[PDB]
Amino acid sequence: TGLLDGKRILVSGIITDSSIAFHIARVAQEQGAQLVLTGFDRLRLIQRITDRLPAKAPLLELDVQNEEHLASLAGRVTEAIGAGNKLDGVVHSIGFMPQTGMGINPFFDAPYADVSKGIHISAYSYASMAKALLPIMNPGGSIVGMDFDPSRAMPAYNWMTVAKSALESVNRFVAREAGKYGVRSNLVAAGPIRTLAMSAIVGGEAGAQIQLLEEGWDQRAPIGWNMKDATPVAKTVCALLSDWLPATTGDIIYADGGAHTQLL
Ligand SMILES: [C][C]S(=O)(=O)N1[N][C]C2=[C][C]=C(OC3=C(/[C]=N/[O])[C]=C(C(F)(F)F)[C]=[C]3)[C]=C2[B]1([O])[O]
Repeated sequence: TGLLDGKRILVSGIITDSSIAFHIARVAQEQGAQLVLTGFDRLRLIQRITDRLPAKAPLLELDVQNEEHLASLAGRVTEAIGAGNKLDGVVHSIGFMPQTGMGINPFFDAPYADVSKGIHISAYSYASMAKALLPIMNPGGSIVGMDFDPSRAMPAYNWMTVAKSALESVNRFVAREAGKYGVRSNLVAAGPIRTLAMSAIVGGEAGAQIQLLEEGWDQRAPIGWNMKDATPVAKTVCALLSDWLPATTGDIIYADGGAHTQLL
């Protein structure tokens, strides 16, 4: 018997096999969840990444900036899940920020056009997705998004930090809307993870300062932190997807090795 036995969950944000969403999807399927996966612009290549998952899963096209995609998403999911069946979970693992708003680039030199695009994708889309999917969610359901603790400023992450701050605020309002359906809405604030996205930033002064953040994180974390292992994060997301945190919503769960509770 698995944690998510007989639950229908939509997982978005799977770009590579190193994406956090892939490990969330992997662990979810290991725990008995029936999945619906979304992607964009490389569905042939994405499906082949998806094929490495334990179980087969339908793949739907979703650009969270496309209003037509969002307006038809709910229906397209139903034609895949089956009529009379609803979703029990939605995982939002989508974030983006142009180079000008991250890395070694001066914080002031990021034009708003780039920042607005990042915030649309990283923060506003969380509400867009909730708006589209809540009608086809069962009571007791769970919406989960991804987060990186933005309560304090930091190097390199720059404007992505701001987009995460907005996301945290958006989540609290999504929770108000989700409550009417009996649905919870939460974020998982993870410690630093070596996704291909972040791995690129490290290589592409800033990269050294990222290493300083990574090193300091593991030391600070009372139980340690492995940036190469996304599994503890994925299990945390699955925990929120289950029925074992049923009184938690509009909230943030920190899967960071306990680093945010330690100063030094
Ligand atoms: C899920 C996709 S996402 O786009 O929306 N996203 N959300 C959560 C999230 C959580 C942790 C992350 O890892 C880091 C690292 C990693 N170092 O190895 C370094 C820094 C810093 F501050 F040093 F630059 C920040 C986050 C990345 C992401 B994220 O921005 O990819």
